[PDB]
Amino acid sequence: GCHYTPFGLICF
Repeated sequence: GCHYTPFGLICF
């Protein structure tokens, strides 16, 4: 469950 963010990909 990761998401592509403008600051950096994050997973939780």
